[PDB]
Amino acid sequence: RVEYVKKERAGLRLPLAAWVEKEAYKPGEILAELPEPYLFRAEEEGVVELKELEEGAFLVLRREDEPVATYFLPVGMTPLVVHGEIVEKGQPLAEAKGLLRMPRQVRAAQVEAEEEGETVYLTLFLEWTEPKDYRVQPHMNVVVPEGARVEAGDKIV
Amino acid sequence: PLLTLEEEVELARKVEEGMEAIKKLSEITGLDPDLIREVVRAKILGSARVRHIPGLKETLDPKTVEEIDQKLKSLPKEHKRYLHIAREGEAARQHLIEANLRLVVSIAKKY
DNA sequence: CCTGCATCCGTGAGTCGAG
DNA sequence: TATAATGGGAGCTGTCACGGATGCAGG
Repeated sequence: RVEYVKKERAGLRLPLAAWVEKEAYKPGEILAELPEPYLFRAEEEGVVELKELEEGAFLVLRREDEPVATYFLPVGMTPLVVHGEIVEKGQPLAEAKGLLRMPRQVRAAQVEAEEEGETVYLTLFLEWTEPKDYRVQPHMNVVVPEGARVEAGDKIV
Repeated sequence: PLLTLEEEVELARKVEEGMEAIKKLSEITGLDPDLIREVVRAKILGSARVRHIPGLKETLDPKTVEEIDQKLKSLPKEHKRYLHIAREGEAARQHLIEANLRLVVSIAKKY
């Protein structure tokens, strides 16, 4: 099982009062508390790429190929869209209910917050790990030990 | 006990890579491949077995196996790797021979 | 543990002749 | 020098009596 380290940048917009203000967010730590269901709307137009994790997900919006948007969906927010779907500015991408928090897999290193109206658009720098399994036949052998860090191009088996 | 396929493959691999490592150490130190092989084997088997080999150009006493072992250990790290490779190669060889001994019985029972 | 009896193991079992 | 093969096989049976050592239950 190779856990691949990935660090990206994704925005999330929330009601201003509901947000619990913190410099950074530990995995599982409460991101906010909602008095009432809040739909998280699309701020850009394009096709949707939904990348789902063990818990929580990523919405990558794009026109042509190059991504025009990257949104992060934390725990407690149920996605309202499918993969490969057309969305326009203002239509709900997902639905957040009650208390929402960070996934146990991913951690937010730094948070850039912006005041706009009654909301705040958080720019998250997120770090997580995506696992990939490799089946080993009896005729092969593992050249790497337990918990050993490998870079790109390095031989495992 | 009898080997599982993975163990068979593993031992064979260790043996082959061990021989390759011996050729490598021969290319490095400049000694006889047979000499190096018999020194590695001497260290793997134990202190119990050291005996003059008809093939070697020199008498192999523990004194000489220690001289050669000391000339092998004093090599640079990346070169010293092949020593360990060869050692585990010989151990794997012993284990491999000892593992398949039943086959010899079942073959010789027909003769 | 020291003595005594039960048990196992090895050792023997005529000479010469003829085949 | 390359499918894979992975713990044997016959046994000799109806003598007899000894010395010495070895072992076990009993006083």
